[PDB]
Amino acid sequence: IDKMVETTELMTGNIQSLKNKIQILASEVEEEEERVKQMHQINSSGVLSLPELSQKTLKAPTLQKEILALIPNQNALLKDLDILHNSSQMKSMSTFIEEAYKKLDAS
Amino acid sequence: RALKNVTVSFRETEENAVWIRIAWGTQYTKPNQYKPTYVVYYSQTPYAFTSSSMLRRNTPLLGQALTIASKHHQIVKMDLRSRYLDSLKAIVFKQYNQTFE
Amino acid sequence: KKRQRMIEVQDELLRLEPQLKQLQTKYDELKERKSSLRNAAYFLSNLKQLYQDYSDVQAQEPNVKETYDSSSLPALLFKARTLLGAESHLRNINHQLEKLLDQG
Amino acid sequence: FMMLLSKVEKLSEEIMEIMQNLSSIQALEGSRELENLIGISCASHFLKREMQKTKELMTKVNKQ
Amino acid sequence: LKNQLGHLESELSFLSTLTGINIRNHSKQTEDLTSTEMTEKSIRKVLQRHRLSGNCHMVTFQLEFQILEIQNKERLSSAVTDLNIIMEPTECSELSEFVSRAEERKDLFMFFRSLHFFVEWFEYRKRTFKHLKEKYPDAVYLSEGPSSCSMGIRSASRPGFELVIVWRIQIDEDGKVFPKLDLLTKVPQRALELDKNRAIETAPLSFRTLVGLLGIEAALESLIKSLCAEENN
Amino acid sequence: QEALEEKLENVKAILQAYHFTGLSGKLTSRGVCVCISTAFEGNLLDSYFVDLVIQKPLRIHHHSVPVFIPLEEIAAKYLQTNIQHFLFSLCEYLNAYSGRKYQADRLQSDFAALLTGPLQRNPLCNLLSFTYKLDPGGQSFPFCARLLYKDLTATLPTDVTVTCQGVEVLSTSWEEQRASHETLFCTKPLHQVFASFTR
Repeated sequence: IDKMVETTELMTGNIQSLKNKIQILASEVEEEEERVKQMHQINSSGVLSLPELSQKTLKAPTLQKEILALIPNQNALLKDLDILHNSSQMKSMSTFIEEAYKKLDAS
Repeated sequence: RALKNVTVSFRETEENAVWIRIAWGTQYTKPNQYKPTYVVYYSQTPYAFTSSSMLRRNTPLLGQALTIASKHHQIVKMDLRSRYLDSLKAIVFKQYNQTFE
Repeated sequence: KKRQRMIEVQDELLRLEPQLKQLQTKYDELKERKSSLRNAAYFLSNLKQLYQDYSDVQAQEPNVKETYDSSSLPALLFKARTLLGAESHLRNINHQLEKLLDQG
Repeated sequence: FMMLLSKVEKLSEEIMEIMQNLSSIQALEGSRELENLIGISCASHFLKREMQKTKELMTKVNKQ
Repeated sequence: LKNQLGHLESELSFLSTLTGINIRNHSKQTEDLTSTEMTEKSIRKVLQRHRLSGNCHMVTFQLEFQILEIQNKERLSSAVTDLNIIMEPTECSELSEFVSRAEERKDLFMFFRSLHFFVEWFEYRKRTFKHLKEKYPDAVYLSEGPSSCSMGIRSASRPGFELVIVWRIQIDEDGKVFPKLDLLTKVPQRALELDKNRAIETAPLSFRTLVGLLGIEAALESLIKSLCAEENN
Repeated sequence: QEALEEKLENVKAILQAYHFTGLSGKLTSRGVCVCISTAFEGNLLDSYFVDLVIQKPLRIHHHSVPVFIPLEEIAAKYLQTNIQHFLFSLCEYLNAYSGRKYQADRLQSDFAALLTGPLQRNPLCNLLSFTYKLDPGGQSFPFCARLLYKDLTATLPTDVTVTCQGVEVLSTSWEEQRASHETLFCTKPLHQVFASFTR
């Protein structure tokens, strides 16, 4: 029973002081999210229901880091990519691609 | 730890059900051999089938001892009793009530 | 009376376990919420002050030839995905034009 | 867009020569672990007859 | 027989809305593989070849599989031996790697429940990109329409600042279907020395924290609306 | 009459194929009863029927699913906001439930002569324990492997702890063997790695 004095009285000391700092840090962050969303005018528009995602996807690496080690050099090939973007018939081809999916969205 | 004379015996049956006998001794005597107490536990369910002992003072002690060892935090004595154990596992687990396809 | 004392502190042991367990996870969530909200308020303020610095440098420069960066280079390959994979894009167009002839 | 189908058909040889004279994007083709994550498919050798198949199917949906 | 067909077509209309799969045509073929050797407790081999030509809510599918059933007096087992997927070119191209994985694993029940979950994230995409295009027609442009691989935002009078958003779908071996929201920025080198807070290096990691806190659609509408409304010039 | 009986058998071929796609069921006056058939690696088994009412609110009457997994907290969360998401989740729970029972039946049929000692099995199969012996170089090595699972909706293991009961004062062969068992238990299923043990 004197062992169970030593296991109960720390649990009573970890429930009162945890109550006093859960009402400061939550009432601060309810105030600080009102200072952001009244500047951006972003509210929770419930147009449909939305489930969230799991925590295994948030710890995954992104896609630009697995291809930067795969491409073995610097941006000297960006000048070869820039001259294909500055061609007149290549940007008229991408206008022709974007208009063609517009016709499938209309039909 | 709680009492100094408690006889504990186990038996493992089909579909992994543990069958527990508890013989209650108080402080002096070899324990209650003529009047035992049985606990039926199916090793995954939160439902248990315990028989009525003639010592009612050890019934909060038997309930919370099953709660800690099976990783739970609350024991609720639900009020349902009968003399057929095969019918009480049919009305609660609801796997015997409907047999159609 | 000591066995009645032992059975009630053990009853108070299970009375004190789960509500400091769930307020440990709510303290772990609220610390994760405040560290995400302060890092997003630092991110959204630095992207709007980049947007006003972009507006002050493009109001007087209408015809300057653009030089692109290697951080924007995977975004340039996804812009040029239509330029290289156009032969797989037109067969996606010609498959749904076959489906409009089947449906009428 | 009827003669703009003819604009990309007559200038389809200018599309094929600009995909062969460079060495940066053409060296990316052949790596099977890069196209699984991105989706690069630069296999383009018979796009001139694919200009005829996208001319006839855009004719058939415009006559109806 | 018009009334006994009339409640079975209500069962076909209920399971097309419950399971989401409408089967257009089905064929039944029975082949026998009974061995010609005499032994005790003889085993009937039942080979059933089936053709499943049906569709999902937007995509179609074709199945070709045979099941060798083992009928014996002591145990009851049945093995699915052969799988074959007849695929067409569709508006998505990232699900073709799952076709080669399901042919090796030979579990067609994994093929049926994950491709309905593939359309379940894709019918979310058709309701989201209808909302993002019709609200902002002058800033949000989509290159392949709403059945694309990625989307981007482009300003009308500012031709050098763009932001593209890539939304891929990956399927692991745990039976789950999970999206992956990643951000790529398109900023030229003139604004590299104009930014000293270095937020563009830590830009995809701050974008995924808006997904797990605010939501998927609430993070996409926050990057469109707060980028706008600079009406001084 | 021959046109209606041809259209009757065309319904009967599709309703036969609805058992082959995983979820089949007929309408009843007492709600709707859906049978769920599961399989693992091209081997299927018997189906379990779940009765679900049509009337508001959605209540449960009876199910042939065992109560070893808690169905109460799933039906308070997933059944309320959706209908087909609740049935397709429990099709993935019972395929994970029959996927663990398929590995327990194979371990007691063919590969029970390789293991020594008794086995201790829980019906949820969230924690497994078995002690086996192998001969890599002519010496019997008692390997005790404990398989703890971290994801309840999956079949493949996550926590693999493999210990040795016998001697361990040797060369670098058993450390290379214990590194080989921990990689072939996470990325390979349990019926295919036992057939590789005979290889």
